[PDB]
Amino acid sequence: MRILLCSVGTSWAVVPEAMQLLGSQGFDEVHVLTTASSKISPGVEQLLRYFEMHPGPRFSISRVQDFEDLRSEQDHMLFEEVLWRWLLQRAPQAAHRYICLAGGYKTISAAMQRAAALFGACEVFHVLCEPRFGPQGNREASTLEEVEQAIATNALRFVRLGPEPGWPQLRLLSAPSFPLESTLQGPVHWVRASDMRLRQHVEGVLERSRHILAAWEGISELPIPALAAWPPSHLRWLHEPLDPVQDKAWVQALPKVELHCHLGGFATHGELLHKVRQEAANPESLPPVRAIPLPPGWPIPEEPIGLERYMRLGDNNGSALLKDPGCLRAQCRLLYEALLADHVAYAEIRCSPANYASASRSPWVVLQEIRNHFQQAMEETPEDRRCHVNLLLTATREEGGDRSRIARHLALAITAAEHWKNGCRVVGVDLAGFMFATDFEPVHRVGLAVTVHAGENDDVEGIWQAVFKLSARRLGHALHLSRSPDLLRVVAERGIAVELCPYANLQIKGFPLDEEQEGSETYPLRGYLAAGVAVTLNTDNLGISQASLTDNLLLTARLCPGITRLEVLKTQVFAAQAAFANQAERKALWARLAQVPVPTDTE
Amino acid sequence: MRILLCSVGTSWAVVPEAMQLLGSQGFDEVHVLTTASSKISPGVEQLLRYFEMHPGPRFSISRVQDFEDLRSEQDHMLFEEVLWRWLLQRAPQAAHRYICLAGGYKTISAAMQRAAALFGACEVFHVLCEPRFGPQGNREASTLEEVEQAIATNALRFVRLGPEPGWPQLRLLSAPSFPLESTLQGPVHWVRASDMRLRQHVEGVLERSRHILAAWEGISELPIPALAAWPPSHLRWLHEPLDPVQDKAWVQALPKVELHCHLGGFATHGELLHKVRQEAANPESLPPVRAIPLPPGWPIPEEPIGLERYMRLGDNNGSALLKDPGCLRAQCRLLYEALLADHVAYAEIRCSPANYASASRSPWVVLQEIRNHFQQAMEETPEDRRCHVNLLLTATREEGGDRSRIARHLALAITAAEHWKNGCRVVGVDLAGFEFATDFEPVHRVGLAVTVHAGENDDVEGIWQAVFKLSARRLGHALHLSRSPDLLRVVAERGIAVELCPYANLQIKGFPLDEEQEGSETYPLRGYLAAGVAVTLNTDNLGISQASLTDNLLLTARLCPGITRLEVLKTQVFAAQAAFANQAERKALWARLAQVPVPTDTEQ
Ligand SMILES: Nc1ncnc2c1ncn2[C@@H]1O[C@H](COP(=O)(O)OP(=O)(O)OP(=O)(O)O)[C@@H](O)[C@H]1O
Ligand SMILES: Nc1ncnc2c1ncn2[C@@H]1O[C@H](COP(=O)(O)OP(=O)(O)OP(=O)(O)O)[C@@H](O)[C@H]1O
Ligand SMILES: [Zn+2]
Repeated sequence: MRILLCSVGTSWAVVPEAMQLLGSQGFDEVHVLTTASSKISPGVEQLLRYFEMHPGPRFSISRVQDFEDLRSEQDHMLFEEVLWRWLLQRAPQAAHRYICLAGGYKTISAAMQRAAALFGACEVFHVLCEPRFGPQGNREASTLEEVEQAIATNALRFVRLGPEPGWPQLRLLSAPSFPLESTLQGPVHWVRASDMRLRQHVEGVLERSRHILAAWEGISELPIPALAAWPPSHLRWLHEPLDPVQDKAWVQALPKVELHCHLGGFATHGELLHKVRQEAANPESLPPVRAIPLPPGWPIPEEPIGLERYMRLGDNNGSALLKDPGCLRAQCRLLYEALLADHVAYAEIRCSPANYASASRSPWVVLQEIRNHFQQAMEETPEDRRCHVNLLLTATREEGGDRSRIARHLALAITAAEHWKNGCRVVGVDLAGFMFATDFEPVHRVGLAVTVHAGENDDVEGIWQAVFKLSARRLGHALHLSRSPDLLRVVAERGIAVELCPYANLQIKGFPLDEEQEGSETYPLRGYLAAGVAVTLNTDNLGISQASLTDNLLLTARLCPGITRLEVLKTQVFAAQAAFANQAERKALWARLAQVPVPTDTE
Repeated sequence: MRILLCSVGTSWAVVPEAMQLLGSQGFDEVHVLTTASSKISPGVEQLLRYFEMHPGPRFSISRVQDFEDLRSEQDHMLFEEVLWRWLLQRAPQAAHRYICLAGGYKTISAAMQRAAALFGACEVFHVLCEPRFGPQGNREASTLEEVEQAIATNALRFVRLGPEPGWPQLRLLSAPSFPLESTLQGPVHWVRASDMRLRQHVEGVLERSRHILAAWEGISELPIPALAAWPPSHLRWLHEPLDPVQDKAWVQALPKVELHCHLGGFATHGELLHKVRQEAANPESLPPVRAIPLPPGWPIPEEPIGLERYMRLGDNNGSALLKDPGCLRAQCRLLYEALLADHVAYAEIRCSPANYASASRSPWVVLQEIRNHFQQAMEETPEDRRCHVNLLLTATREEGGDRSRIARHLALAITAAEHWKNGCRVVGVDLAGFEFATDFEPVHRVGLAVTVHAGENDDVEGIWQAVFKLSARRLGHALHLSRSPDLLRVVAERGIAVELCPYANLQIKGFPLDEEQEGSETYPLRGYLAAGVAVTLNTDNLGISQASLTDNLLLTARLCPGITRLEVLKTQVFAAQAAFANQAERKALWARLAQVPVPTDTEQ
């Protein structure tokens, strides 16, 4: 197939002359674009007579109804829109497209050239006639007899500009997406453009292509590969230090990943605690609301309060309340609502079903109820904003105490790992208080991921036994990793993720704030990132800490001077990579992460 | 700063009319480019006279010496080549670039528009003059007085096309890189260009940009990000099954990574063995050459010969030959030469220095000699072709033999890990036994990576012990992972690399070859790849197996039906990520891997 597109102005001989570009072979069909000027109607009638006298290929003449003459840039813009739509309609395939640029204004020929360059064309050529005609024998063909004699005498020279490859993302557009209206006035069509959707789309695609090519060199330094389409100014903004007050909206709109979120520390105080209590199935058995005065300056304490006091601050919830089915359901639904409000795309909630068991409610029943509450919450949310939740069972070694709870939690995890295979799942266990792995072989045998929850001890020996004796894949609260260079190198090389909770660490350990340089007591985020460690920022306890994931992300701007927004994105990508999700969950999380919000202050 | 660029044809009045685009402000710099036709000269004197008055802006007129008419498209190409250089020299900055396409040929205005699009400019506009001038008041202004009247009567209409950013790869181009030969003839510069390098550069840049845009969609499925610049036909070629016979040249040129290579099994026979023996320091203690007949059909045996016979095949080299300093030096140099010939960019060599020690040569001396030979060989190679070599110490359990060597090798590795920090290094220890949990705590405490060299058995329990008790980061010859589903899932999730040797596994174990479809006994390479396991292809014993890394990669096509060359690239990337390298070595390896050879038979 071969389709020829030609533009005509005051001279009608351009079409018959360009029809002889291929010689005796001819064109399978020639299409002519025309303006609305009345000065060209005799040209149109002569072209129609020529076409009738030369039957064969399909003929169609298109006139721009709204373009009578070139008076301003608006007329040229409308002509460009109409020409693009007409080329799409009459030339669906760029390999079958032949374009002639003899006729039209000096801008119209450039319009055809640009259209061929963008949307592609098999060949773009210019038809010329040797001046030997007229009464003086110096003009070119102008009448039917003159055009016929010019074609016969071979007074025509064609300038073949060569095929135009076009662009990959503009070579796939189709006419039905952007239709064109044509009013037939005799054998010539009168076309018009209803709107400029096609041109706006083309301009946006070209701008996106320019953005992609500009940042193409150096794309491996970007966390999200889809982030390379950002404008260079926005990337420069991304490479700047985070502002805790200016970037609140951007951090809030970010799709985040949660990995350290204790379920029993969500509704410890405030209105959420009363909302949970009012949902109790047996309201008479609710324990009295004791007085738990928060330290002054919460959530930013003046001085560190210690792990024991931090634990004691959450005595109004947990095993006291969640032994009631109604309180447990309310806690689960409120936690899911809080996760949705913070734009979290993947969360791993760690719970202790054994603590919540009753005489008639075994730990298995409690775990099943928690899983079903989370699954029902997930299934009631649209997939475009659904936060996938997985469960970690918390086995804790307490001072003295009984070892039955640890065994029960391990067995419950080892059972739930195979019971559920879709939706909310038990993805692993975390070992809090354990350096002693003799009963942890079965969890490794069944493929359960293990994360070790580091405690008050600032012992490098604990982070060693977690890595090489507990076979931990994530370390929680590993703030003293830099004290042993060998351990830091091992953690970086083996890809063990270090999950950090800014507010919890500040309230328990305490770190300098709003510094200008990196000190000896400074928060170890930037040091870990510079060493190649996979660092993740989490919330720990939403209720006790009284800070969401966005607040934790923003607080790094104060804890670590010079923290950049790209490093926040790096932490999010590290959390996504370190999650215990499967293939489908990981691909869904990656799809969610690609939708990075656009900045609001340019650069 | 505002520079105006205009073309001039038969009508010189276009430049003065375009001079009033901004109004009274004018242009701080205006340049005129035209052809060498004699008809352009009177327009030249008219423009010079017009520049005599209104002397505000800077003036210059350029004429293409070799371009006069539109009678040759090659003239058009030369005109474009001179045009781009003239625009770069006269309009170095696109932001300060104001281009007018009123004058000149239609192709001249097209060149104006194309140059503005490619290189960028602040504004492209067309100037229109009312015909209410000249005799009869029916022609556009063409004289000094007529032009001034048109300017002073608001008779000029301007069509500002709008700002054009230009492509990123063409905006940073500089005039000095593409000089223009200008000769002064009065107030006009006669410009000429010696080479068409600018046009070729532009064409290559646009072609590469088109390829990158086409491949942008599938950017996460490409193991090497540099493959996005490949043409779409080549990318489609990359996704077809590997052909062992027609893809040998492409595989031979690939920058490969070696993770499983034994030093003592490189020159077990052939002319390499004779060269190593000739290089002996004392040619009287050399053991007599033992007659070891290779199994028929080598390197592709008719039937698998087992591990014991495969080990015995290399009895002419190793412990009973490498105790000679000259033999050891020749061994190391020949191994490095073989590595270079295969285009290997990173290699990890496994050696047993204790087995090569004598009364006057302690294991440390042997290890230091091996390291220094490899480092010296590396330093004599250019950095662009240099193959970085690291060392792995093999601690092999014996069948109730010696136990002192298993400790001496570990101590030697722990010492060498701290001794050397640049060039060749000892990066880990190889465990060829227990596949001992109390013997490797010191290894882990110093940051040494351990690779478990499984073999001569099919037991998932050994793999479990290696992964969880030995803390192995790589597994060798783990061909039975699929038999245990939990083990396969754990290996996939923990990012443990599996070192597969095609020729060695085929010779020892035996697998079906050239089978049309996969089966129960098929090679587990593609099954491992589909499960998310990081698989690597190595050589094991270069000498005993009698096959190079390229041979192994090609034979993987026969072992695994319908394997694509993109899978080969994926295996190379997996080997690069699984190497026990540091930041500098890893970045150098990544830089080397980015130079994927271009395919040659992408025509079907
Ligand atoms: N930041 C922390 N540091 C140390 N231990 C913690 C921390 N947060 C929670 N824990 C411990 O985790 C254990 C189990 O966590 P979970 O979130 O399931 O709490 P819980 O069962 O509701 O707690 P409780 O009933 O003791 O208040 C609890 O015993 C708590 O002591
Ligand atoms: N393909 C293999 N499969 C299993 N074990 C192997 C393999 N190749 C080598 N080994 C083990 O590695 C040890 C060292 O092999 P290497 O190639 O370095 O030669 P070597 O030091 O001369 O060996 P040897 O002690 O047999 O003389 C061998 O003794 C054997 O224990
Ligand atoms: Zn081996």
